[PDB]
Amino acid sequence: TGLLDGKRILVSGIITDSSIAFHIARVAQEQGAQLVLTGFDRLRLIQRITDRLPAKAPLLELDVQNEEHLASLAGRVTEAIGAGNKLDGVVHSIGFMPQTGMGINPFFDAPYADVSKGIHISAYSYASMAKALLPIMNPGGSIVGMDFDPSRAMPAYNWMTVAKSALESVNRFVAREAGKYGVRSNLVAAGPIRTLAMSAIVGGEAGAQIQLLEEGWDQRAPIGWNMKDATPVAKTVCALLSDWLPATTGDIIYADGGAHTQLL
Ligand SMILES: [C][C]S(=O)(=O)N1[N][C]C2=[C][C]=C(OC3=C(/[C]=N/[O])[C]=C(C(F)(F)F)[C]=[C]3)[C]=C2[B]1([O])[O]
Repeated sequence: TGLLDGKRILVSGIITDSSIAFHIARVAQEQGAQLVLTGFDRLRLIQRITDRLPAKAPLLELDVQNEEHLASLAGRVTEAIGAGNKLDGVVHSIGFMPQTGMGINPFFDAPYADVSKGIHISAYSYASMAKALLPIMNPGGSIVGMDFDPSRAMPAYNWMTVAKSALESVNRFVAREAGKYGVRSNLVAAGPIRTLAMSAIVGGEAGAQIQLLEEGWDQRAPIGWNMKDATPVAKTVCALLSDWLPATTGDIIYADGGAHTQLL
């Protein structure tokens, strides 16, 4: 018997096999969840990444900036899940920020056009997705998004930090809307993870300062932190997807090795 036995969950944000969403999807399927996966612009290549998952899963096209995609998403999911069946979970693992708003680039030199695009994708889309999917969610359901603790400023992450701050605020309002359906809405604030996205930033002064953040994180974390292992994060997301945190919503769960509770 698995944690998510007989639950229908939509997982978005799977770009590579190193994406956090892939490990969330992997662990979810290991725990008995029936999945619906979304992607964009490389569905042939994405499906082949998806094929490495334990179980087969339908793949739907979703650009969270496309209003037509969002307006038809709910229906397209139903034609895949089956009529009379609803979703029990939605995982939002989508974030983006142009180079000008991250890395070694001066914080002031990021034009708003780039920042607005990042915030649309990283923060506003969380509400867009909730708006589209809540009608086809069962009571007791769970919406989960991804987060990186933005309560304090930091190097390199720059404007992505701001987009995460907005996301945290958006989540609290999504929770108000989700409550009417009996649905919870939460974020998982993870410690630093070596996704291909972040791995690129490290290589592409800033990269050294990222290493300083990574090193300091593991030391600070009372139980340690492995940036190469996304599994503890994925299990945390699955925990929120289950029925074992049923009184938690509009909230943030920190899967960071306990680093945010330690100063030094
Ligand atoms: C899920 C996709 S996402 O786009 O929306 N996203 N959300 C959560 C999230 C959580 C942790 C992350 O890892 C880091 C690292 C990693 N170092 O190895 C370094 C820094 C810093 F501050 F040093 F630059 C920040 C986050 C990345 C992401 B994220 O921005 O990819």
